[PDB]
Amino acid sequence: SIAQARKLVEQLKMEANIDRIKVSKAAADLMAYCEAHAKEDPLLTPVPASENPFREKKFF
Amino acid sequence: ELDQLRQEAEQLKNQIRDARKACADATLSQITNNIDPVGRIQMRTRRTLRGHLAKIYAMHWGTDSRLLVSASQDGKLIIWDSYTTNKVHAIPLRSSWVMTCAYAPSGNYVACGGLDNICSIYNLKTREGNVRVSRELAGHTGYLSCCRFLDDNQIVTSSGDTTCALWDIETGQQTTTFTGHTGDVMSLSLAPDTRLFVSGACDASAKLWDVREGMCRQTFTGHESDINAICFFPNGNAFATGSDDATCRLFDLRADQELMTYSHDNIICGITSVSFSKSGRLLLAGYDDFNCNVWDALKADRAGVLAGHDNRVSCLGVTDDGMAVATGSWDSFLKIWN
Amino acid sequence: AEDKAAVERSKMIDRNLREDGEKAAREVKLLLLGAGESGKSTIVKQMKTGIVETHFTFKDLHFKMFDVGAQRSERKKWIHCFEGVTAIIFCVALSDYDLVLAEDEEMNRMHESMKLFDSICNNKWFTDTSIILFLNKKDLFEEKIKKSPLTICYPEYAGSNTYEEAAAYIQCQFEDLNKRKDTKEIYTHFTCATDTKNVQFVFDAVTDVIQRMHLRQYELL
Amino acid sequence: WEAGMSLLMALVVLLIVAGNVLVIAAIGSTQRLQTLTNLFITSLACADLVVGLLVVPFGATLVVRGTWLWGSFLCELWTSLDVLCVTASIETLCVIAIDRYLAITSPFRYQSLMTRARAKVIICTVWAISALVSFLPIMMHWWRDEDPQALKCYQDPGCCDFVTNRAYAIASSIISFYIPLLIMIFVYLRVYREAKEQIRKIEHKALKTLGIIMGVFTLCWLPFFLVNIVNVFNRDLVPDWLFVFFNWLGYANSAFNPIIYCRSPDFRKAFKRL
Ligand SMILES: CC(C)NC[C@H](O)c1ccc(O)c(O)c1
Repeated sequence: SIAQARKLVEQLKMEANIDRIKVSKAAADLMAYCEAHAKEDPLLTPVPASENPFREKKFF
Repeated sequence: ELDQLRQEAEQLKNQIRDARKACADATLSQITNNIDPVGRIQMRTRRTLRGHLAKIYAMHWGTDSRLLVSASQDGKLIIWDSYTTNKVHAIPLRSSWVMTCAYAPSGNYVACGGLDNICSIYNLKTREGNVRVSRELAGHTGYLSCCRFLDDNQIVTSSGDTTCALWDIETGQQTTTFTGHTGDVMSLSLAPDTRLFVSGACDASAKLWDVREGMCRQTFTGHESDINAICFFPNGNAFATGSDDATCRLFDLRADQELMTYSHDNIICGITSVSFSKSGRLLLAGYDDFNCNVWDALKADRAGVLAGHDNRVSCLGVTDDGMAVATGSWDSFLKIWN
Repeated sequence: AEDKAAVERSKMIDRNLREDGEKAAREVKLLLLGAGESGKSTIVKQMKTGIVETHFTFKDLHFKMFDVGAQRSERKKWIHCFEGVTAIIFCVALSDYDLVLAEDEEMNRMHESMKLFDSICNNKWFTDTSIILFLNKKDLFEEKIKKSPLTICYPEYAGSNTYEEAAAYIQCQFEDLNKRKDTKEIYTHFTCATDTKNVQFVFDAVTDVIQRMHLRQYELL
Repeated sequence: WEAGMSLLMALVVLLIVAGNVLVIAAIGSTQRLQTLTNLFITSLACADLVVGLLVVPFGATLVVRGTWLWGSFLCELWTSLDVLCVTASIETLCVIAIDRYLAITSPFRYQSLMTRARAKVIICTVWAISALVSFLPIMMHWWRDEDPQALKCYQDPGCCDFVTNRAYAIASSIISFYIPLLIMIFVYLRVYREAKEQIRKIEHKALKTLGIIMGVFTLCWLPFFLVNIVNVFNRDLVPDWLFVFFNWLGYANSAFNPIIYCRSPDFRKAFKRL
């Protein structure tokens, strides 16, 4: 009980001391990234049928 | 006196809540209002892997994006080859029960773990023998929920005793032990950098554990039910988490808050697995309603639906290349959707 | 050539998987989900870390009995793993009607066992599976009831101090907890430290359960 | 007259083929349905499908035209196929009954002995017995007799009737219907006693479920085989139109069998899916 509460308060004190950025900045960063790496995504944009390994592609 | 400790803990919690609230001056939905929709994403069951004589409980791909492990209660761990759908290895497990698996990146090892509380590590590439029990890690006191490979040598595991561990295979010792969860750890997730890893729980909370230092960096709450799955964002700064409340939530590490919540009135069953596309624009969540939903990442607007199973969708996975999406259900059939 | 070798490997692995699946289906599973102090040790002995598994043969039949009593975790998360067992063995101690839990203050161990039984029987995963109910330490319970009454753990009971009456009362109290009265059946059995017939009763119960399953499959019953 | 029976025969053959092909597809598609008994069910469905494919059409055409218009070779072919298919259906029924009895009376021995390989072996044995009792004795002309009327019917291409001798008639009868009937009666009476005992342990459902299965088969086939075994002793006793009517009534068992042996919830779900 005593040790449990001591560890809890120590963890909370260590957690409260962290730099937090406004949600706007994180949202903008995630948006920019998801925008930049959209072309390479196979599922989002239709991948060429030939390049699609599972449908029809040369295996060896 | 416990009273003073409880009071200072409550004061610190209120301080943290006020700080977070002050940080959240806007909403991701508002910032993503101008963004257009992605469009309907049609997916067909290209390949179907059959052979498991019982329900499937877990699976995992490899860096090759070709091989994929699977787990079944029958007691056989299969290593399918997605391209040709021809079994390449079938390992008979000592324990009939298995609740997870793991395919190390290098591809020179495989893991397994279930109610037996014995994380087994089998070797795949050998000289003459097909498969042998390379090691058996038994330090936990409860059932294992998920295991991941930091590298060929180290392996991090989460157990039902509310304690995560970082075993070293060669030495077979708990190099580090993370504790602090108030409930069972039902799933974890490594980050691309592999330096930090997030861990869910059954007490409706997630913790961002630091591997090297071995301390909890941040804690995220907001769920009304247990967390049954979790997965980082491909960028590595945020992570999505399902739950039993039929609600997925995308938390951020830097801001330390919940960016957005995916939830619809129709869906009522809980989530059992989640994952992100390569670019992370589509969050694929395998619900317990015999279906799988591909939610938009930045607009929380559903897009398409995958329904090809009879029973609940147990495990879901995606390849690093992001070409295919494997889904394993209790129907005893894995489906490589594309 | 390599593709042919791979296909041959796949065929061999499939044949091995089918053979092993048949071998497994031949076996009969059982779940020994009991309380902490339900004399489960005596049962596991007279029959022969983590989950214990006892594989024993009788009358040319293989029984795999699983014991998860050493789990001590949230059962709601892994109970569904046992959906399909041929039955569920539930051990209860008739000598723990006047005792309480060392953790709780005024909760009878019998009441905790009753709650666990109600939880495991009315679960959405065991709607069809049957339940065998072993009652242990019958002589100790007889002596205890000879010394103390039964109104301790039940404030209402119409009956005098006697072994048979109390036995039947506990039996009915345990039986009246299942709601699917028309889908499953409870096979009760009183046992002692030296019974020498427990395996036989388990065999009879399993035979009856399998017969009823086949019947309901063929729609006869 | 013929216009009335044409639609009847057409509907009969269509129902037969539809039911049988549906059952076969249902058992072949889903994996849960791929069980032991479902193998015998598939054998029966395939036999009934062959019936509806080859036998029923020719018989309908014959009865509406009144004479055989194909040829003596095709007449013998059709007769042999009819005999094979009828015997295969009835023997699949009897082996299904034997399987049910073995399983319910002693579950462990049946679970241990029975296997997919042995099921295939038994199905092959049944079909081989059918072939041996249908093709060979027919091809060898041993079914024919010396009655001048029989020879007259044989030489004429039109007459494709089933006039036969005593030996082959009685033999085919006892091997295809009567022994299976006795086996089914005994095994089902035992199963009924077992179900009654079981219910006594723990009220007329089993009685009805068994009465359907048995009485359908009986009322479908017994008349034809009775008249058949009677025709041997003295021909003038029973007319011929009645014989053909009983033959068609027996064929109707081919349509009735699937609905009777594929009524469980699993089959219902598999059918609703497709
Ligand atoms: C009308 C003829 C061609 N059908 C014969 C009938 O189907 C039959 C089948 C099996 C027999 O053993 C039999 O005597 C008679």
